[PDB]
Amino acid sequence: MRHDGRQHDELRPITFDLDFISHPEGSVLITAGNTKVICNASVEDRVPPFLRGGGKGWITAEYSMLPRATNQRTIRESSKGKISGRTMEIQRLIGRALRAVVDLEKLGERTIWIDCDVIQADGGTRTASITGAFLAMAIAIGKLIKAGTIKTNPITDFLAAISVGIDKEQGILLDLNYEEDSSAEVDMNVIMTGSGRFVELQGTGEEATFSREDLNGLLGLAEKGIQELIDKQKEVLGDSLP
Amino acid sequence: MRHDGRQHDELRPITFDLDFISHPEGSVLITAGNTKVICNASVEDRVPPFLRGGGKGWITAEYSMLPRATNQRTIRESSKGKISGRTMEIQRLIGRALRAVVDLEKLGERTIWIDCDVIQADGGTRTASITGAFLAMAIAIGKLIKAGTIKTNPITDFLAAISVGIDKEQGILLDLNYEEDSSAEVDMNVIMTGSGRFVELQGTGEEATFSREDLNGLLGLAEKGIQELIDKQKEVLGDSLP
Amino acid sequence: MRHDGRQHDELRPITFDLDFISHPEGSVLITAGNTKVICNASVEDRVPPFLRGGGKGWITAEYSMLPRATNQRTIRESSKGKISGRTMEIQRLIGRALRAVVDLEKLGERTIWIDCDVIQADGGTRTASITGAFLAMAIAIGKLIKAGTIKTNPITDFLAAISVGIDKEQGILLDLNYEEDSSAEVDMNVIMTGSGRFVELQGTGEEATFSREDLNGLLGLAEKGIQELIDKQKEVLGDSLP
Amino acid sequence: MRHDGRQHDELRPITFDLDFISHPEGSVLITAGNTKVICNASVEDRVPPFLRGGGKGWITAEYSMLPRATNQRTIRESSKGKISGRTMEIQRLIGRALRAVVDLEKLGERTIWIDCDVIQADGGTRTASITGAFLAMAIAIGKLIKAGTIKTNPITDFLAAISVGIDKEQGILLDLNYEEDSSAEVDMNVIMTGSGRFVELQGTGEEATFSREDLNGLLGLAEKGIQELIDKQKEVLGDSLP
Amino acid sequence: MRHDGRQHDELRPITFDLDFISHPEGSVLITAGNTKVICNASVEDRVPPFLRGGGKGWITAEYSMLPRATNQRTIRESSKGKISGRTMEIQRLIGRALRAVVDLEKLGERTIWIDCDVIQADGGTRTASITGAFLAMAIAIGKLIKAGTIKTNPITDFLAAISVGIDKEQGILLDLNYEEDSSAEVDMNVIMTGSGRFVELQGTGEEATFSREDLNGLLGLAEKGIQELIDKQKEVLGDSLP
Amino acid sequence: MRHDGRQHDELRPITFDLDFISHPEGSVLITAGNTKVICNASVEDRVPPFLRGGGKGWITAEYSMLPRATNQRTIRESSKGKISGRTMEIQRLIGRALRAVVDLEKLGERTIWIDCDVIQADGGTRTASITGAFLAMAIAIGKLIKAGTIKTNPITDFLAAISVGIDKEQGILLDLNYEEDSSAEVDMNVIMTGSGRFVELQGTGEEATFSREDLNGLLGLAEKGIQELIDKQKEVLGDSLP
Repeated sequence: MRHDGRQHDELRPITFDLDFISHPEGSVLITAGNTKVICNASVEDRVPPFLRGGGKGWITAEYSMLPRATNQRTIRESSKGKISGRTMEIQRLIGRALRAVVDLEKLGERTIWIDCDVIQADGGTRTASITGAFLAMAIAIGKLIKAGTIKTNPITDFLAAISVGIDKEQGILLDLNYEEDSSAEVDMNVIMTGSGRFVELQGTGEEATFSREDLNGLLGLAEKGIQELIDKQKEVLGDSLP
Repeated sequence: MRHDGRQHDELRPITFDLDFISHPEGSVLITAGNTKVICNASVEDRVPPFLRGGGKGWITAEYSMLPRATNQRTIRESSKGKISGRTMEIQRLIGRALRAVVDLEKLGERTIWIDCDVIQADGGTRTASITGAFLAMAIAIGKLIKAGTIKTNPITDFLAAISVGIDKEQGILLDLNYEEDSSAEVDMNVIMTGSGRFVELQGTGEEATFSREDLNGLLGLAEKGIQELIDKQKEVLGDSLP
Repeated sequence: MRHDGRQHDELRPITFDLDFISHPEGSVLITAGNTKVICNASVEDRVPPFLRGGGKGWITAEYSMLPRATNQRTIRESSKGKISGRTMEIQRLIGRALRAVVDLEKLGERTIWIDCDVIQADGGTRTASITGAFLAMAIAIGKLIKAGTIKTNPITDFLAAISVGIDKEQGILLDLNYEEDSSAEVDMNVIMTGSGRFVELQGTGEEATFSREDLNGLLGLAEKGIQELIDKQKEVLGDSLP
Repeated sequence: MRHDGRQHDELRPITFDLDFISHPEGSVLITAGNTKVICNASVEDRVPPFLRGGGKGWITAEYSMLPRATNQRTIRESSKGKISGRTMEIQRLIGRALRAVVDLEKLGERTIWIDCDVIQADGGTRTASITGAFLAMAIAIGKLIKAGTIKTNPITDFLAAISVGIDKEQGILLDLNYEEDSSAEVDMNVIMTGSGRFVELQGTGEEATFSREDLNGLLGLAEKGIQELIDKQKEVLGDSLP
Repeated sequence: MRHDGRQHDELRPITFDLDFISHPEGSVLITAGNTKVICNASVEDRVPPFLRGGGKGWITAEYSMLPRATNQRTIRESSKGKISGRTMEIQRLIGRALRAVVDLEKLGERTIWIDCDVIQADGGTRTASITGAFLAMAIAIGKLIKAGTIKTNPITDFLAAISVGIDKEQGILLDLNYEEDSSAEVDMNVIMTGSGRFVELQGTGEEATFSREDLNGLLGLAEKGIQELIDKQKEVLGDSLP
Repeated sequence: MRHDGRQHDELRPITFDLDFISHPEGSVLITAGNTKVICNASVEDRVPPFLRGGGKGWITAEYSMLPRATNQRTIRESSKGKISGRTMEIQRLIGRALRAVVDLEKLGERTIWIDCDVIQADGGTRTASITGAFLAMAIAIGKLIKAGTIKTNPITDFLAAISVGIDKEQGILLDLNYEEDSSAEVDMNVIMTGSGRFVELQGTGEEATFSREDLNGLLGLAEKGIQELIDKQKEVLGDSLP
């Protein structure tokens, strides 16, 4: 059916290499098929202008794609006097997402920096980033508990995301890759929690348009994949967090 | 209930001033409550690099917000050596949307430029722009038919959009304004066709998160509003297009 | 004689729509023939680096021309990594002009932002902008008096401007439009006060060159038109300012 | 009367060092009192987008002021992510001016680059630049004739400029310097041809305003000075151009 | 002695993970202590303007440092409208270096892109990059031979680099890290070949200054370390290149 | 032997015109053969962020090359939205160098701005700049002593630099020019003090590579030239500094 040889509702092989990079408090290298992203979580007692003594913590994220992470070498973002739209659109998405499952108050007035740097791109880097950004943030926060830097665990749920779409001649597809995301008529990112609720939904029909029926199809497929992801997420994380 | 004094499922008053600006082939000034956007459609026999002799036409759009279109004067985008993220995120959305209802082949190898410049902002400028950008594009194409510059009408459907959201203490709301969009927990733009199908769906829960139930609520409300919009769209357009 | 069907010393029809845009303290939509400019005045207690506690106020202005405001769609200035020369040359002119008739000391240490955004261009947008920028600034300051935010009226005179030129086969022309400004041998912007004095004079002979005689001809014509403008300016403003 | 010890209608001492810098086709170091500008003319067979095969040549100019060319060290323009307004306003003025006395057609489809870099500033750098930019351009074109790269001499006249103004307690002054231009009520740049015609007139009353009488005064003084300049211009240029 | 617990002439532990990233023809992840750099080599039949049909190949390189690769999160280079000096200074160094050991003629008219992206920085990233950039380039070229895309092996030698310096109270140090490079009086990068010759020497005494004696000390130490590096380089590369 | 007709170990004729430009505290026009650089030193009681009340002074430098300072007109750096690499690489070098011979503490909490603007380039502009930048800085500081603005002389040594290299068929060459630096196999800048110590060493073998023997050759030649430079430096400076 599909050129990977996977069923329409099958995720790509996932691997989670923990503590990939020494320095960061939380570091995970998520591999989803050929998509590889380095997710690092860094803590730092400090907050932007509007959180002064608010006893509320923050979570921001930066996302980049190495020039030859893609099939064709894309111009380094630094070369251009500005950060591209995608990077912009994506960085906010990752931060917005992670915050939805963390008690910013219980975290303290500290700030968590999430750096998602894609070293190999083959579709679904946006979502793959969120999935691994969580694990990393968890580990960073998990070991923040140990050293007694916070008394309670701020994480109020598991988080994960996955792309899904419709291919003119194959229908619904779970977890697209560059090939698929490139020719699909309806691209669609879905981000949920362990408790099966939605954090964010972003669907766009570039070629054609979808119906209430199509939608419910994609949502159902995505939900299935995300649960599959959160499981793998639970075993791996295991002890790092109570 | 709401400070406009409108019901939970009532649109703001809409007005369509046609031919607002002489010069452009298509020009419409859409007014949605206090939101006012100037939508101009310009034709131009030419295409980007990848449409050379492809017999395929294009549709691109640029969106700007005059500095004091907002309650607080925002720095002119030109002043900054770069175009902001929103503008970026929005310009693509408008173009992507319009293309979903136009047979780029039947249009020819010409290019349609859509300029949506907001002169007064009070919420839902993104959607209001798409709604009026259509009308303008229709008129431009409509009169392109007359002069026999194309033999068949490329427009394959009507297009419109509308914001919808959830207010902590009021629930579902159709067509938010700046105050509402500002305090809503779940923002959500919806773009559909006359045939009741989806072109794009963008929903984000900044404060909290939504459920499959909430979603189906919003979608249902949006759908209702959009149909209401396409009607007004049909009478006004009337003859300009066959 | 002239295609508008107007005499060499006749101004184009002028209209002043006050309070066009809700948000700004001062907002005027000046229409001069087919030239339409949105002039907004915004107050803001603050000053650049060199006015710290100087008890002196400031007045700066930004000018833009919507992409399809012109007969041919010009590339959006934001698209280019820089602001064009004209815009530059013009923004400074408007600010310089307005300041020449305002007691920056009596104004206070606040700052007035003038945004002149041309929505339809057909010649003399530079001057039309100044003419309307004044009215807007007047209204903003006028209502700044009421609320007792300043004790005395800073405006020390009326201000207005108008283009004038020489056409190879028609001679002196008052208030050119795109067609005329385009083929005239001698373009020339003139900015004066109610008291009949000059604030700025900018004359350039692109094709040929002019003589002391020609000059005195243009200046005399311009002066006539400007007085005509300041009258219309007086009735309209009327009460908004003491 | 004046600190320099010069009469109201006396120019500052002028010197023209030809071929100052080896590399450029035309190079002149103009010294006007304490104002020193390096004017270089560079030829280059090529034209911008709109002169392709038009058989029409171009003339553009860039102007800069070395950081400590002024009494106080001004921030390098490169340091700022943008070119200042003055530089902008001035670069265009120089190019516009030179073009007014050159048959762009007879020049060919080549392009002349004029670089006016001020190494010591003490007033009237804008005008001094034009005066010397001409000489340089003349020499470049003059020796372009010799090598038979063009058959006819494109220069259709001599060009020069000079500042003039009014001092509250001294009246009309010819060729101001930094201290005079700084306290004058009416600044005013005048650019003319050998044939005594005007190319550009730029007058501004910052403090006060001027009358038709004042104007005719300044114009008359400027004209006198410019003729004086074109003479010095004729002997020096001498043979370099037929 | 030193905080790593290593002798003054001991290198940090080095590891070479080959084929780290699938996509690039050559991909190596060099780890030097805590410094980790992803070195990717990409081939591409094409050359800049001045190598058209010259039968000469090229080698260019881009270098970046992920925002939180450093102990403190540095602003993304893309965020700034420009690429920093270091990046500039470094990118050229890497390219210049690699070219010194490759017969650009035997390579063909193709172009090799080297992307050195540092994912974890702890000193000597500049040099570590060159050392790994070679290995990657070797592999890319090595497998270019196999597929018979070139008949002869262009690499004319092995290349490697290493930092060295002087610490106020410890003397000569081989292979500094962030801590050491930060407090050393004399920083100094050295790049040599297998044949023990110099390709580039860059030494700078920020605090103090060095003597002919000091220099010969550093050079001798560096040379020792580099040879050590080229060995590890030989075994790892092993067969990938004849 | 060499086109100039100078021996392999002969410097180009050097001239030092003091007080070239009135305004700056220190101003020197260094001429090395055909290379001409304007070196200006400007004092300014103030320091960047990290020197607040530190009683430590600073020294920064900016370097530019006028567009037609070179044989071919290079694009103005301002035209490009960024400062080139060379300029970057060089500006830092000059500042770094000068600081190595000045007791920043004895200087005070003031800041010295060095502007090296090349008006005619023919090789060795980088070094020529440092050589003259010193003289200028000396004079600025020298006359800072007189007016008793500082009690002790901060300059702890003389500074100078010179390029040196190897020509495929001529060997070692002292003080290259554009032609020589262009075809040399080994370029190499050397910066030393009067006390014969090294401040910075930058050597690069673009074509080939050099050996310990070659190196010691160049270093020995450079050292010879630099001493020759510091002498000329001593007489000229003479009294300006104790």
